[PDB]
Amino acid sequence: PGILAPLAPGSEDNFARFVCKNNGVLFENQLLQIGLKSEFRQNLGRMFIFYGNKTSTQFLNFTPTLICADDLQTNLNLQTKPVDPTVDGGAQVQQVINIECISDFTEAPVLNIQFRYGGTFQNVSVKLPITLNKFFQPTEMASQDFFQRWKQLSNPQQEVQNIFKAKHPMDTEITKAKIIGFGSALLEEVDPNPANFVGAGIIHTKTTQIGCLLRLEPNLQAQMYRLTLRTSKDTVSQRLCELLSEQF
Amino acid sequence: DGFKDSFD
Amino acid sequence: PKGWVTFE
Repeated sequence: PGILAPLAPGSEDNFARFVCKNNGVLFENQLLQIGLKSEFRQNLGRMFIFYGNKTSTQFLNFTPTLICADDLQTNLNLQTKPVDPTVDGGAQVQQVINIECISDFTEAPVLNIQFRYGGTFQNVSVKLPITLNKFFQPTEMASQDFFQRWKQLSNPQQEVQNIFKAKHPMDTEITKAKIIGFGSALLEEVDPNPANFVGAGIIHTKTTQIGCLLRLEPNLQAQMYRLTLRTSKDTVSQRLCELLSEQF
Repeated sequence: DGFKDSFD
Repeated sequence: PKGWVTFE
């Protein structure tokens, strides 16, 4: 792919809208719209990436490449077939990416798109939202069971916390929906403070599954949250906490 | 059955 | 373009 564009502005804000949801526009400018629709089950996924030519002029040598770090490539298997290199004016084309999670991962793939448009050369780079929580599935459990598991994860490096300013209104119902969207079960009457949220789930990867517990604590007067994750793996607590911290 | 501490 | 998949 030769010289690669630096990540488009808005790439990171956009990437964050795709963590608890599967459907959306990932990138759009005056020439091109990139849309996604995905679904996951256990350690697998299927993503549809749609490329729309918003102009009256054909794109030639239209070349989407997915670019992964050397470690990412060992943790995540992406399979696709490239699009035809010519995209007509007004057309939307697509590709299907078949995804297999081999083990826990923290980096995101980059989608790089290059093409000719008239006499110009176009180069777009954006982060692809394939994230560890996409392999996160809910675990329902009573309070007693929760606290047993919580107390088993008492090593310092198993726990990660973050304190942050709410980006959105601290809307109870929407907060519950994003926790669910993230892949967690929402467990009621575990924290005796009814303002607090508690979650459990399991990450499903080809080689190992990791049990995860979470607690979110809003302070509506201060407009701030504390999120605590405990998992058996420091990298998994880290990643899920960073991800989940950007949702509220 | 408890969390040891609390944010608020 | 109205023939496109949309992402609402």
